[PDB]
Amino acid sequence: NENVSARLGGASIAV
Amino acid sequence: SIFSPDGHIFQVEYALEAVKRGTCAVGVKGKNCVVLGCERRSTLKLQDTRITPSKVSKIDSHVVLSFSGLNADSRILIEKARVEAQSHRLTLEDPVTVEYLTRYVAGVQQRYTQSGGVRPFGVSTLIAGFDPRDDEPKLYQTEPSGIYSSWSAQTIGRNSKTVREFLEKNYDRKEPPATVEECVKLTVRSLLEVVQTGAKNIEITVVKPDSDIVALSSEEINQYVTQIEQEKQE
Amino acid sequence: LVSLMMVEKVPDSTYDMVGGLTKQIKEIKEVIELPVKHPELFESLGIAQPKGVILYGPPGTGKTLLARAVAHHTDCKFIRVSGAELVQKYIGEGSRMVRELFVMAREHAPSIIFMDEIDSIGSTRVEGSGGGDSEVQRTMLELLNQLDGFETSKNIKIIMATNRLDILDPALLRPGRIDRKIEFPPPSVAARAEILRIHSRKMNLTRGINLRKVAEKMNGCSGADVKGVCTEAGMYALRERRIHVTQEDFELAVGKVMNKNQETAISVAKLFK
Amino acid sequence: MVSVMKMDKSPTESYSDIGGLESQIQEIKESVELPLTHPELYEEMGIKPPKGVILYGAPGTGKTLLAKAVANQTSATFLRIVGSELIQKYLGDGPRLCRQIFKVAGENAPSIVFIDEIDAIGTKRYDSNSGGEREIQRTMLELLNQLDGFDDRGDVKVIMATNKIETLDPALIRPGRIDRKILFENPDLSTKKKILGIHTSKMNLSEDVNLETLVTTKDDLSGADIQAMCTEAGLLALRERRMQVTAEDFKQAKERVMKNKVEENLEGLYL
Amino acid sequence: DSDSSISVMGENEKPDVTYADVGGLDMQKQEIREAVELPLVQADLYEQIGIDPPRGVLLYGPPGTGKTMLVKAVANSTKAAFIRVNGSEFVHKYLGEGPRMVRDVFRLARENAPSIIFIDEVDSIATKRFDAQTGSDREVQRILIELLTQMDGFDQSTNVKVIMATNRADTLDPALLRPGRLDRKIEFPSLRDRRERRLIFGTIASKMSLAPEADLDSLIIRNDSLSGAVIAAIMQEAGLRAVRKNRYVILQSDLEEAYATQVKTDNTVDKFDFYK
Amino acid sequence: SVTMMTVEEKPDVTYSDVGGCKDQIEKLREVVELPLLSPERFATLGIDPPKGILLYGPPGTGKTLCARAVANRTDATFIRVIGSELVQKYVGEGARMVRELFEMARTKKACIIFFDEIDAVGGADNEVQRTMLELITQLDGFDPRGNIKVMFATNRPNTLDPALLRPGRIDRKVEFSLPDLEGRANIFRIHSKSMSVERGIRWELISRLCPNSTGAELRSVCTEAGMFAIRARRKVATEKDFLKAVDKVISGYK
Amino acid sequence: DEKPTETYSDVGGLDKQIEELVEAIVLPMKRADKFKDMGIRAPKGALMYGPPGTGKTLLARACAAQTNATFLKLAAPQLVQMYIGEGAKLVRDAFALAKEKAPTIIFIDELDAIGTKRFDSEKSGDREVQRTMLELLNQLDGFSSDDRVKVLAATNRVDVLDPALLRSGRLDRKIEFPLPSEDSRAQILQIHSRKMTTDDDINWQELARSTDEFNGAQLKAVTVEAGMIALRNGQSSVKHEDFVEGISEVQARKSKSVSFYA
Amino acid sequence: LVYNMTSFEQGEITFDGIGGLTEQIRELREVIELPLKNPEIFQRVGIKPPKGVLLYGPPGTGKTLLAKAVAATIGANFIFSPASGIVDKYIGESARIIREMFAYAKEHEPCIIFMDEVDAIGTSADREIQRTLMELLTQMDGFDNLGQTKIIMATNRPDTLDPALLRPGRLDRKVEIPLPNEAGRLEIFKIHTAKVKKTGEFDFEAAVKMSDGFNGADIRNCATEAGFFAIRDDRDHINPDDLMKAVRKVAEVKKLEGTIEYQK
Ligand SMILES: Nc1ncnc2c1ncn2[C@@H]1O[C@H](COP(=O)(O)OP(=O)(O)OP(=O)(O)O)[C@@H](O)[C@H]1O
Ligand SMILES: Nc1ncnc2c1ncn2[C@@H]1O[C@H](COP(=O)(O)OP(=O)(O)OP(=O)(O)O)[C@@H](O)[C@H]1O
Ligand SMILES: Nc1ncnc2c1ncn2[C@@H]1O[C@H](COP(=O)(O)OP(=O)(O)OP(=O)(O)O)[C@@H](O)[C@H]1O
Ligand SMILES: Nc1ncnc2c1ncn2[C@@H]1O[C@H](COP(=O)(O)OP(=O)(O)OP(=O)(O)O)[C@@H](O)[C@H]1O
Ligand SMILES: Nc1ncnc2c1ncn2[C@@H]1O[C@H](COP(=O)(O)OP(=O)(O)O)[C@@H](O)[C@H]1O
Ligand SMILES: Nc1ncnc2c1ncn2[C@@H]1O[C@H](COP(=O)(O)OP(=O)(O)O)[C@@H](O)[C@H]1O
Repeated sequence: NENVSARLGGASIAV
Repeated sequence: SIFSPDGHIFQVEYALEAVKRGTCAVGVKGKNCVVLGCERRSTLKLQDTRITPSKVSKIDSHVVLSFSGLNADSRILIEKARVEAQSHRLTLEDPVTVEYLTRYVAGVQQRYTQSGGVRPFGVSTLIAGFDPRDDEPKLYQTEPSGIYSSWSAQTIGRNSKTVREFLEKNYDRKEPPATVEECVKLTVRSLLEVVQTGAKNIEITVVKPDSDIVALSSEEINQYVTQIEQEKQE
Repeated sequence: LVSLMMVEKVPDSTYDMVGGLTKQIKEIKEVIELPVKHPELFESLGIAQPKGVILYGPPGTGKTLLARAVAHHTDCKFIRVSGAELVQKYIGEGSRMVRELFVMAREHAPSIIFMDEIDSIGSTRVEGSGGGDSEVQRTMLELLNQLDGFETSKNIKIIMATNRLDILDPALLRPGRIDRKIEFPPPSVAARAEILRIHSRKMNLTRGINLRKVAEKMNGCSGADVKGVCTEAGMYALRERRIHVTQEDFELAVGKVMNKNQETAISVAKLFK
Repeated sequence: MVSVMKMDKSPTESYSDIGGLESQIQEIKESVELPLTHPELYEEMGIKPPKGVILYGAPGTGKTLLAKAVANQTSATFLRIVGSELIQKYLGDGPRLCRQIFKVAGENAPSIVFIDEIDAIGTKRYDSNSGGEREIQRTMLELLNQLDGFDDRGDVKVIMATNKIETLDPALIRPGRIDRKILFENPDLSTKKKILGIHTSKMNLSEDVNLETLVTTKDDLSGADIQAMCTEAGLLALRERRMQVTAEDFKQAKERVMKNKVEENLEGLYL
Repeated sequence: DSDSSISVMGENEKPDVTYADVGGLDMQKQEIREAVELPLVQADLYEQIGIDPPRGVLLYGPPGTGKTMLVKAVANSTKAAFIRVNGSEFVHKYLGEGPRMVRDVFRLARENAPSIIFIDEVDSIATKRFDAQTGSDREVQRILIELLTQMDGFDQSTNVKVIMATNRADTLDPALLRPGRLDRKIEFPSLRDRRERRLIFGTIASKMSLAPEADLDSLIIRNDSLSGAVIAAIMQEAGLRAVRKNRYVILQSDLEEAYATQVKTDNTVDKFDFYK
Repeated sequence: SVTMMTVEEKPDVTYSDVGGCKDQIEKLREVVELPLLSPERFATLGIDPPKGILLYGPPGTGKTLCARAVANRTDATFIRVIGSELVQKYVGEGARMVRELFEMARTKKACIIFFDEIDAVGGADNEVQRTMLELITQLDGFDPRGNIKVMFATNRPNTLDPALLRPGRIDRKVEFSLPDLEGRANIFRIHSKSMSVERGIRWELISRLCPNSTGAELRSVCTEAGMFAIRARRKVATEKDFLKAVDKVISGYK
Repeated sequence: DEKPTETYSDVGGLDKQIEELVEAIVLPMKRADKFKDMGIRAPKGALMYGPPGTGKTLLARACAAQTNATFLKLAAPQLVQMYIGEGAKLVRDAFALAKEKAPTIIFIDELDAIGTKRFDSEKSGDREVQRTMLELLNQLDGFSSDDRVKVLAATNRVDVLDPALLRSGRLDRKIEFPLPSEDSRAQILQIHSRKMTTDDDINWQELARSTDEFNGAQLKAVTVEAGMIALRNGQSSVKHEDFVEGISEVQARKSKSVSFYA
Repeated sequence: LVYNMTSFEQGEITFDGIGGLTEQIRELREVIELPLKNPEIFQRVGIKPPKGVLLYGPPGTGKTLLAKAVAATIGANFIFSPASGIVDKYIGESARIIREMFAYAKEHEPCIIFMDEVDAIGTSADREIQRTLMELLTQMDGFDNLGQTKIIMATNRPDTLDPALLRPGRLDRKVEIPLPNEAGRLEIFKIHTAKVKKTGEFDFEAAVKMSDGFNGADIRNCATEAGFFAIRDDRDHINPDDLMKAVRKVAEVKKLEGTIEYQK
């Protein structure tokens, strides 16, 4: 019984 | 070159740090004598030091200079200083004082501050010598802001912090330097803390009245430095 | 995870497949060999069984191919990260694995690790641009030198590696955190001589053979070129249906290197003499 | 979380065997130890002594050696954590955990803590519009607000660390909280002085001393490598089997290791 | 293993090209099969001679020129495994999708013993060395080095040696190409091929049709700008004219305009506008 | 219900435990107390009162002392709204806090907020905005005509959409900054009122040595002089002791 | 809010750009059947942008004047708690009620900033936002059938919302809400002040010229923070300098500390 | 969900709705006759089809309208997909979405695909984005087969990029369409006067007289412009002096933001 997950992520975009 | 909001200048809160990199030198104001002393690169191999531009330089029969910091920006001043020397002897028929050219070159280091596209110097200098027809010693110190002072001893260079305070455990106003052997012992007992090598890494010079200039060998140094290399023992 | 872990299936290499390299084993085995071979001997003085070491040098060397054989003739384990696999597209995955890493070797004192590349963990700078990777270089170095690393440095030596040296964080190195480094240069000519003796073991009662007559000529950097020229030398024999081989058929194979030894075109810009 | 925290295993890092310095070190004992000796003195003139300090970096130049020496001395608890180990996938897990120390600091009046290399937490307040990484920025605010919401300071002590400050750390630190922003870097002589002041313990120098010239010519370096300098002489002893302790082969290590990290040496221009 | 990022390509769903759809190119087509098609079979000879099988290639030259035409007729004649890929999938929007997959990529090959793979193009990946200016680019080079150790780091022989297609071959981050990592590198030119233009200009004419009222191999005589990918593109257009007028097969007056109907734009002020 | 505890046992603050330049307090004291206590002063003109004291002041400044001051003065109930209890991984469950807060708050009396550090949650795959949307739903309803206010603080005013910050939300905003020497002088009197000193000396000239700086270093720097006195064994403080370290706190920083 | 509204107020601001608009709109509402007899795909709406501080909704209140009709009630509504486009669900039943009572006034708000410029910012699945805009189109589709509805929106000026509007069957026409003269901006300040005790013994007309680039958004804010100061002083009568320079100067400039003046 | 693109096809609509410059209209139809109705011809010759094409015409000249009509000729699914619309700061989000585009596309053939404003398609950032331009062009004719699914790029900035046009064997029928003359301008009113009343005379002589630079969209907007205030007359026909009261100002906004139009 679960759907409450949320994990951060990593990006690297042109400035 | 403008004003910050902290009452300072960018380019000149910077420049005087340049002189805090290079060589280190000093003079003093003896009882009846005046002296200088400066620095050299030992280990500079495949070279003959007879002809290298000495950190010392002379301006008249009776006055000398010792720069620090840069070397190029030093050579220019001696020239236009020399002019004022061997011109001031002409129009007025009397030789210079000491303060005159000091007052002069105190002004040129801001004539090369407040204009368009002109850097100040990576230079700080001092002078020394006796006025003509007098006896009292005179030495003056300089830096790019133009403020010319009269320090009884003045050093500009590396490791110079404690050197700036080393004298204050050594010098006494009412106990001035007696003679050359001690006053030069003073001249070296300061500088040697940053030497960290033998006599080859320095150059000195002295003044007495009526243009009694001398320069001393590497060997004369090895006479006296031994006496405290012998007295750095007990 | 134990996929990164060492192997019951060791490779089959050896540090006498490795001609020209003669001195370095004496200079680097002992930190990995001797006081761990004899801690009581070292503890007779017990100066510091140091932390790991490092090796720098170009490609063409087989720093890898050296590190394959050292995992033979060990008395210890030799784990592998398959460099840079440790990182993932997240944050929390970093430090836990490093936490998992040290402990995986705490249980094995006579056992060590391997990096190949630290070009991807080098020269951390941040003003908003950066990455979580910089976060992990700290904690490994933290758990390298902390209340819990010297007990590994009691148990452990390690090694890092790369091919480009001065492009990383100097704040990494407290010399003593890495107590020794070494160059793996390109070879000498005569160092190149015994190389082709290794790999061309295919001549067939032939003659007129002058193995010295090739490092006669080379000005390269790699030793692997001794194989690149050798391996395609036999290709000629492979195509022309005659298994045998000679010097000249083996020599023009450098014609493949006629590109490499001459691919570097040159500029005509005499702006300054 | 608690598991890593209570590292009560001080090494044999011997406080006062270290030969570094005094003024810094009284400054901490004054910050810490003497307050735990007769703090009535602070009550005499009515003083609230500081809430921990922060050293600076200059890596390989004595960040930590005192610290485990203090742990050898600590005479109290001692704590140890990492921010990278503190952080997780989910939201506010570590921030939910970061709170749970101060109650475990509420464990004790003898409540003190080292912290491990913050450079990935509270580094700098970029807007972090680019997703994800606001978690860090969401975490530091969970601490500093927790730090000084309403606290009698409960001996909620702290000592921090890093390798470079201006790279990061814009606003986190504040005076009173951390009044002492303090230093460690090379001494310019005293690495010559007291380092081998320690290392003269074991070794023999089985022919001479030679130390009057095994010395520093104002050579830019970090004395931490001196613990290599002792090493390779023994090795070069055993590169030629000297079971004794020489002074001659000892030459190379500075000539060998200090010679690698070359500098520009452009001082043919400030003469 | 599933590893649903690239499937076994060509079990029953494959292209249909032939070797002989090419014209000449045997100045390169010989050597490649001299290190591809035979090691399927005469592996014992490579054990008789050659400490390892010469394999690992970097095929290059200007693009839209003939490289990818050759890549896959071999795919028609492998009797073994084969994989394709878009040569910049590795630039994923977030991090880590490659390093999680590329380690699972060769995981597909080692189980699929033996096999081969290829790539579209790597012009974006070629990067010798930067100073670390931002993570925006550093996720490139870390993939490149990881590719290398994945190639000959530890696993030596059972793996497959692979290709390198591109659009240029001077930007390539060196330390990739090596006598051991590759042991081979080839290309093909663009300048005039009197030997090859003379046949490739109508090798497709066999595939095409023609009813000669005269001789139509004379545009080949007109050597100015002999290219490699146009030279079939033209009749890929010229044939659309007899049909445009219900003519059943073209005539030689139909195509000479079709040659110039591809106007060569030798006159364009975009060239005149810049320098002067 | 993690922060389900209104106020502490004893706030130890006063509006005169602060230098704080004397001017940023009045309107703040005006908005918080004059509608509260003297709405006849409001109807004396017939006004449209505000609802929030918008604010920005760099930390290490006595706004937060000033924030804890209204607590000890008014004696009413109090809160603390920070991402710890507020922001929670369970999407939507985070907004149980705001609802049980405000839906309670409308019931209660003098339960005005100090929801500081909303720069945490109120900054622009992330779900923070929907919590920020959960806020503004609550505020446009009750916003006028009440004893209640919305007064909090931050560190980064340019780090939030003003779509929330329309004029009906925090109108009479707040701005802080460092003091004059006189402001630096009267604050200095405060932390000087504990110890033994060389009584009767020229403290004010030290407040000449307060360039752009916080008061926080001044309540600090006196103790380092006592620490300097401790090592000096000075049972009573002098002038130069304050100098011997304050010269070092800034130069070590500079 | 839903009602057959009251009279349009004084036209005032922007009016030279406005008389030409009821032209555009009431005819779709008036004898567009005659247009349908003339046989034209006449529009179902247009767009009026410009910075707020304007009186946009007054023109919406002016919409039903020449033909009685009812207003709209929705404001950033589709930002829901659930998977659904619950508003977009309501938009059907709501636009169905715009289909009800063919005399009807339809004005949503912040079409831009409810609809981003190009929705690159958000992930692939936006919560059916293009689907919501698909509803808007599929509801505009049903709206394109008839002359019952008449639609318009307002937000940041242009190039801030979706570019869909280019099709003349979709939207077909745009007007702006420019910066007006200020004599009405003078009157409205009495209207702001109408709920507050004060006087007007001032020459605020030279004042109204002096300021600019302080929108009705700004000027809907000014009126109070100088009512407090004269109360903070204690005064009650309105006044020029305490409000004009007391508000218009304090915006960004303050702390007059100048010496070399005289 | 790209239904939002690919869902404007079902209702059959005439190819007659635009006269234009007919010879170009003769071009793209006859060359796309082949796959559908007379594919025998490619077999009798054995020649590959046209591997997709493009065009050029300056803005607002029925280009998308032209494309949107063809799919209803035969039963494709006309998509709508702006170039700039698929533009995200995320690196792979560019090159990931395109792969899923062809994915659903080949999931449904014989169908059709479309792009318009692709003209946007040593520095640090730019070194990754060319790969996108290097990727998709590969995905045209790199490795895979393409049965019954095609594409048009229909821009208004024909200085797009050399390499996509450098080798025009990949693409072909790199066509142009310029703006009307009276030759064009005149007949366009016939469809635009279709479903509306009018008196009956050779009134369009003013059309050739003026409008030398307008396009089809505004003249259509000019038609309805006249009809609005033509109801003050309220007559059961419409007069050509009616429109004349607004032809001026429509040019004064056609005056606004003067932009040039070269063909390449
Ligand atoms: N003396 C040698 N003995 C054995 N192999 C050698 C020798 N010199 C070169 N090689 C060859 O060099 C190759 C690898 O060397 P190189 O340094 O070029 O790459 P690498 O070390 O694998 O790369 P990296 O260190 O970046 O992972 C191996 O194939 C190996 O056979
Ligand atoms: N005064 C000193 N006496 C003896 N060793 C020193 C001294 N200063 C530095 N060192 C040496 O420096 C090394 C580490 O010093 P430092 O505390 O600066 O870094 P660290 O704490 O190991 O690094 P990190 O905190 O990143 O793990 C030790 O091996 C130590 O021998
Ligand atoms: N000999 C040939 N036989 C058949 N087709 C050819 C031949 N030479 C060139 N072509 C055609 O030219 C077109 C472009 O050439 P090709 O794609 O091979 O260049 P490339 O170097 O592979 O470019 P890229 O690597 O970017 O795909 C191909 O579609 C191919 O069909
Ligand atoms: N103007 C001031 N008046 C009174 N105290 C001050 C003043 N400036 C600084 N201080 C003192 O400095 C110390 C630290 O300041 P403070 O805790 O208010 O920072 P802060 O504003 O709370 O930071 P944050 O916004 O991060 O909470 C406090 O003890 C406070 O009394
Ligand atoms: N005659 C008037 N009566 C009432 N309000 C007016 C009048 N003229 C202008 N306004 C102002 O117009 C503004 C509405 O601008 P608008 O763009 O509708 O705001 P929003 O964009 O928030 O809907 C209000 O601030 C209001 O004070
Ligand atoms: N050649 C033409 N003949 C008749 N009408 C045209 C022609 N070109 C354009 N139009 C009209 O102009 C409008 C063009 O709009 P649209 O197709 O959306 O823009 P684009 O031309 O950029 O694709 C259509 O409403 C159409 O009726």
